[PDB]
Amino acid sequence: PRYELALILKAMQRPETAATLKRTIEALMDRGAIVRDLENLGERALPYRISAHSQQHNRGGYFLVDFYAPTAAVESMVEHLSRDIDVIRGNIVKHPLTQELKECEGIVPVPLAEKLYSTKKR
Amino acid sequence: REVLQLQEEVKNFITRENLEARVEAALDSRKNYNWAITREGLVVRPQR
Amino acid sequence: TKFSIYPPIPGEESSLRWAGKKFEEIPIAHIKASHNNTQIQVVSASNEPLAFASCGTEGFRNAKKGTGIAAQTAGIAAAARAKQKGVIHIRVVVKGLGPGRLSAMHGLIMGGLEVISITDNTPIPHXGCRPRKARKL
Amino acid sequence: SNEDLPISMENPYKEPLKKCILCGKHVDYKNVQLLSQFVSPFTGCIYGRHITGLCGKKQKEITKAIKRAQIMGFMPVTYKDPAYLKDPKVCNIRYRE
Amino acid sequence: DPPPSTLLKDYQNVPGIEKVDDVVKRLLSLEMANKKEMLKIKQEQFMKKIVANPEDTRSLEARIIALSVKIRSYEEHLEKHRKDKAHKRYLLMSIDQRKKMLKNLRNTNYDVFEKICWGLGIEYTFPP
Amino acid sequence: RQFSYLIENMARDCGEYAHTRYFRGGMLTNARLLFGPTVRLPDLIIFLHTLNNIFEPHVAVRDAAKMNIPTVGI
Amino acid sequence: AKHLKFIARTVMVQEGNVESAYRTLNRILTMDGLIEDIKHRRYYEKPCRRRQRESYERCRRIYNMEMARKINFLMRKNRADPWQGC
Amino acid sequence: KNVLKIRRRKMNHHKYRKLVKKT
Amino acid sequence: YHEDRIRAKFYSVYGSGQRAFDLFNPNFKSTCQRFVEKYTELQKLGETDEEKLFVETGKALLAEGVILRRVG
RNA sequence: AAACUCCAGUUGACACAAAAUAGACUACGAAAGUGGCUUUAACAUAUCUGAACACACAAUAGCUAAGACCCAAACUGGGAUUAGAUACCCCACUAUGCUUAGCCCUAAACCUCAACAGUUAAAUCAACAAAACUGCUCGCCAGAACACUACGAGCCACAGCUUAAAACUCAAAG
Ligand code: FES
Ligand SMILES: [K+]
Ligand SMILES: [Mg+2]
Ligand SMILES: [Mg+2]
Ligand SMILES: [Mg+2]
Ligand SMILES: [Mg+2]
Ligand SMILES: [Mg+2]
Ligand SMILES: [Mg+2]
Ligand SMILES: [Mg+2]
Ligand SMILES: [Mg+2]
Ligand SMILES: [Mg+2]
Ligand SMILES: [Mg+2]
Ligand SMILES: [Mg+2]
Ligand SMILES: [Mg+2]
Ligand SMILES: [Mg+2]
Ligand SMILES: [Mg+2]
Ligand SMILES: [Mg+2]
Ligand SMILES: [Mg+2]
Ligand SMILES: [Mg+2]
Repeated sequence: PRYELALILKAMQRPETAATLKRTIEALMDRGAIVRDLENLGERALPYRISAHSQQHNRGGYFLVDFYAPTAAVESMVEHLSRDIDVIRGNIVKHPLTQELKECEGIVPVPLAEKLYSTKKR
Repeated sequence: REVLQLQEEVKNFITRENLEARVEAALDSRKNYNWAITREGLVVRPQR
Repeated sequence: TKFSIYPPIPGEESSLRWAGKKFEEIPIAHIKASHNNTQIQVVSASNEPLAFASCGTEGFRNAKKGTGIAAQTAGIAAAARAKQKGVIHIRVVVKGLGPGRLSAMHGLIMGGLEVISITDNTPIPHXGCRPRKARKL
Repeated sequence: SNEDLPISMENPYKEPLKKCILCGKHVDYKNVQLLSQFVSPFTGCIYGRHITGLCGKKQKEITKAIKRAQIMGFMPVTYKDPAYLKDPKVCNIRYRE
Repeated sequence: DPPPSTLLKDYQNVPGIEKVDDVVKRLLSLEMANKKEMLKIKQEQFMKKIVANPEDTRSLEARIIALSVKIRSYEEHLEKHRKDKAHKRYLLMSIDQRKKMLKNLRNTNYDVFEKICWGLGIEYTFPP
Repeated sequence: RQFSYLIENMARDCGEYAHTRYFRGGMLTNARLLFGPTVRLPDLIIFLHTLNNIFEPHVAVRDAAKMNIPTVGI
Repeated sequence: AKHLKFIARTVMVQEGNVESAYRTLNRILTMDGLIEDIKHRRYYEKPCRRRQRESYERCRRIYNMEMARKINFLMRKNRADPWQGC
Repeated sequence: KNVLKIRRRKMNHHKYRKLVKKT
Repeated sequence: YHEDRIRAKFYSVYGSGQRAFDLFNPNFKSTCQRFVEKYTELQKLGETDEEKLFVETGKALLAEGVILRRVG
């Protein structure tokens, strides 16, 4: 199916960041993937201190990778990311654009519950 | 119709030949998914 | 400009300076308000111990330590040992819902120290370790 | 017979059903600027549908997105990002007074 | 087992899909789909092979074929998840509900009862 | 209470009676004790408001049917 | 621990008014639920007891929210008697 | 509803479990 | 009634005008009611669509001197 | 009081454990049960009822074997209280709670309200509770106690579970 790889790389120079992206995208194609796009969200400060591969990170580059791949290729790709030191954190999720949103009409009011107790004189 | 639309997009997919070029271009652009909303249900995208 | 209750962020420069110092350089007063005691420790921005005081170190014993008198007495003793080192403005960090949670803050004001901010660092786990069983008393 | 009799008709004056601010919009876990509009500036706690004003179907989407962005490295847990403190307030809660 | 290169049940019929790019044919195949799309094809084969009118799906014959494809799905899921007691109950009930279908079919149309038992490899066993 | 004055005047003008005040228990069923043994009860009762001030039927509606007095009501 | 310090549950003092700040801080924790959560986490509240309390707190909210809706609906009839004497 | 009918069964079971431990 | 659909739209497009109702007067005609009479009278002519028939009705009143301020 | 005082506080590093807020939502599952994140697989039946001759499941506790261990904690020890305290209160620590592979098969397993279909009118209706009824089917109960017992039989169960009586006694029990 269609997946999305939320990748958080390490704060590195451009020469090293390009080698990691290519190194990471070649691993997807080796597992039967069909890459579709490579979006960059920019380098920002992490919401919290992340510790990975005996390194304390405070900044990182956010990159997205939309691609198509079989179901059996996800688990094999999650292991590859773990070994890569440059990758601080990487997770795969089903692409949000392959989930049609049912049209909504509006809020339906709920009337108070009635006939919960017998109409007797207590 | 979906197949036809797909047959057009496949041209833009990354390939081993154009992999290096796409990486460099991505490092030059930026995608912004951040946008707020008001009480009137109106989107307010940041001016950046 | 206006006044905001949100503290200045280190990343963003601010115009609020206390005696020519930034919000980050201000020393910190860590208060641990327990149910039977109240410990106070003042430190600098570089985590350097300046003063330490507690209800026990001031002469109170057993149940008399879990009161607002012993907490205030400990705040005055910690504000007198830090004022000798050039401490005027501090950032309070309380941890716990004990009796001397507010009374200890008063003793710091009665020793010549000014409180610019108040931070709550009470430890709440998001689940964590299973506490002890309920009492029948 | 008579023509002044009423007719079997649906209410014309009935008003359209109300909608939440997010009705018809897509909630994504990368839009931290929108997700921070529904958390406490001080504790990072998620607000309820009686404060956010959202419907049940959309309040569940904001929650699942916040919990996903918090553990992925997009959003902080204990506090609200100071950068999004000056955003339009859509929640019905007043702390100071 | 349908090969992975097989196209989806929906896209095989559309015209013009015979001459398209190889990448577009690999995205519309069973390789880039989940387990439930391969079962929609397994059912299609049995209907043409066995049932006289594949189009009719509410007939007793088709229900047996639709249910026998689910039974095989549960056995492949239980071969890897032995401690999944939930799907082990759906299997034992599905085997009992198919037997109740084969009973009513053997009582109404014995000519087709033999065809289904042969096509699907089923052996009706009289209960003790 | 809004129309208590209007009704009391009408009864006086038409030479009839009115009871717009709090209805004490036994005005009809126990009348002989309250007033006297030779008292004469009404032959017709007219209810301009069948409810009391708590939105419940007036006790006279039930007490009149006990004493076999016909009632007219709005 | 891994988050930035002095950004959460932090309040600034206005004109050395510590009391007004502490009341504000203690009101933010109360509205968010931390205060009560910290008090129940002192001793372990077993599931059965925690399910009895949530059901008790939810039935009290309903009753307390419907009575107040009736008080504000009848507060209009708290005026003086317009038919004084009848 | 009282638990007087449960209290009779409570002692019966307790004395029986205590008698088996003895024999 | 059939004219309730007409009234619902008038109130949405224009809303109650400055003129205040006089419920005491039995033979009182409101600005909206006047709009209904014209709207229906023009329907007798043969127009079978609401949009055009609705638009033409407002123009007639403006010619008669009525004030029709739309919500916009 | 005892205990601790290679203790406490600030900061940094740091889990085979447990899963704030959302949840004022009321969803999933046959029930038990299920509320941190992601992915894979996946939630029987085109009439209903239907197995205490079978089959598959079944909280917690517990047994067997090998591991993990922050915290909690039966047992035990110590301190205190007490006429005594084998308890209520305080401290410490163990089985155990977790993982893996098997067994055990119980509960106030109770929403003490069976499944399918249907009704709101008439006598609505002992009382209380969560209003009163029709059709069909299965299961179950026939005074209290003896008895969640004895004998027999079956079971990886051996101080066990399931099924389950009688004699004597009472004129009440409920
Ligand atoms: S009302 Fe349509 S999505 Fe909330
Ligand atoms: K119960
Ligand atoms: Mg009672
Ligand atoms: Mg006994
Ligand atoms: Mg059945
Ligand atoms: Mg049964
Ligand atoms: Mg069990
Ligand atoms: Mg165990
Ligand atoms: Mg311990
Ligand atoms: Mg002892
Ligand atoms: Mg242990
Ligand atoms: Mg245990
Ligand atoms: Mg239960
Ligand atoms: Mg029962
Ligand atoms: Mg049944
Ligand atoms: Mg008996
Ligand atoms: Mg038992
Ligand atoms: Mg037995
Ligand atoms: Mg025996």
